[PDB]
Amino acid sequence: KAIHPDNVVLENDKAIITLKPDGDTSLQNPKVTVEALADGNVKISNGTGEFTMSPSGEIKGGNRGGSFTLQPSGQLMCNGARITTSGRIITANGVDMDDFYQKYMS
Amino acid sequence: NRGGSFTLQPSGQLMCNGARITTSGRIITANGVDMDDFYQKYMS
Repeated sequence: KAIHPDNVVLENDKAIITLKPDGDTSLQNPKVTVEALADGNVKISNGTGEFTMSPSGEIKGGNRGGSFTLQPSGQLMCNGARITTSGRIITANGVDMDDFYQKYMS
Repeated sequence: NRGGSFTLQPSGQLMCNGARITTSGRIITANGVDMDDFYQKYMS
């Protein structure tokens, strides 16, 4: 059988575990992949979707029709709607809940 | 997120930088305003 020139590969019929000298490690199979790269990258992935974390501290969910994204600045996001660090719920239509409340009660 | 948090507490209360979504779906914004409460004052 062939041998990889430089890689400690622990392998089964269709399940593979690969560790490379440069930090990167990866679990693979014909429909899933869980790789942890050297540069703080986590990219847990699947055919139906994926979840990843960037070195910049980002957290995202590849809903493929949605996104549970969290930006480095702490601004929660979901399909455009934002929740600022201060808890202001800025809906995708631009309406701020406190602003709309202020016009009421006038 | 180091500048944010997609936190989910054991009691099922979704949270994001203080803003909460209760188990019953009440969107309690960080400023304390409840969407249903603000809606009730409107339409009066």
